[PDB]
Amino acid sequence: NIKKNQVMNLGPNSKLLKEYKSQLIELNIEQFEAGIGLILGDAYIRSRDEGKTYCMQFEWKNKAYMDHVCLLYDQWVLSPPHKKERVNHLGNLVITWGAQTFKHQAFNKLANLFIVNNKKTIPNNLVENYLTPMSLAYWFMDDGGKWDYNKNSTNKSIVLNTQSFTFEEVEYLVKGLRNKFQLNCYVKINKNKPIIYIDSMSYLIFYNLIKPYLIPQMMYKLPN
DNA sequence: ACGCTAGGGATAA
DNA sequence: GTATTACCCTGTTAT
DNA sequence: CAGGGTAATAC
DNA sequence: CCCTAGCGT
Ligand SMILES: [Mn+2]
Ligand SMILES: [Mn+2]
Ligand SMILES: [Mn+2]
Ligand SMILES: [Mn+2]
Repeated sequence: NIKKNQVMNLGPNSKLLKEYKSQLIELNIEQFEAGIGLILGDAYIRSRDEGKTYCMQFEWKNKAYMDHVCLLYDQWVLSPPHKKERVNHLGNLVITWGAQTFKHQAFNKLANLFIVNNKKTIPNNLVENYLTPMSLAYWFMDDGGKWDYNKNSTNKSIVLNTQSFTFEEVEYLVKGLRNKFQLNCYVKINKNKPIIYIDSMSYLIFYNLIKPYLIPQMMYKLPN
């Protein structure tokens, strides 16, 4: 039998590796529900071969979140993360962390929910049928945020920065959240692209939904 | 003075 | 030589 | 967030 | 995602 131990160094196309993968069949219901959220948020899910198999690319600033995600995809990630030191068009140094799963036929069940055009997409009823509270957490940790950023703000209102999507797509996400969790929310706008504003009248309900799953280094994102 | 938005910047995707 | 593919790399901007 | 490129096995 | 200049109490 094969352990990640003995494959995590071998060349990409190596037979031992490819046999490693053939043991894994699907994604445990944690890795799956988290990925609905990670993909709504900050994760790249890509297919270099026409959808026969997808992988997941990661990039974040927060080495703790990065480390935590990797520990959740323990089986699917082979290497600890590659610190990326980049220089932007203003001579400024930016420090991110990067990583990736290997491709596997198991990541399609995720992919086919979003990727159509070869472009990330939201289908109707996605939230009803798959989004769960654990999903909602990683969505928040990735793209979520304050409405009111002035300190001394007693405001408890939350925004989910969905500017990647079409207004029609984001509208469907909203109907879902509204029906399925009973959150008082609704779409606003920012740079002419949609965001989901959750009214503070439900930061009770939204918080108790995502507090079970929220990692510590990501607590600086909430209100107070 | 001080709570609130919407406009907009420099990353953190 | 072709096929393959995880790790990196940069392009680029909506977050 | 999204694509490109290559070095490392396998044939 | 986050900050902040400006209107409105
Ligand atoms: Mn996003
Ligand atoms: Mn994020
Ligand atoms: Mn994001
Ligand atoms: Mn983006």
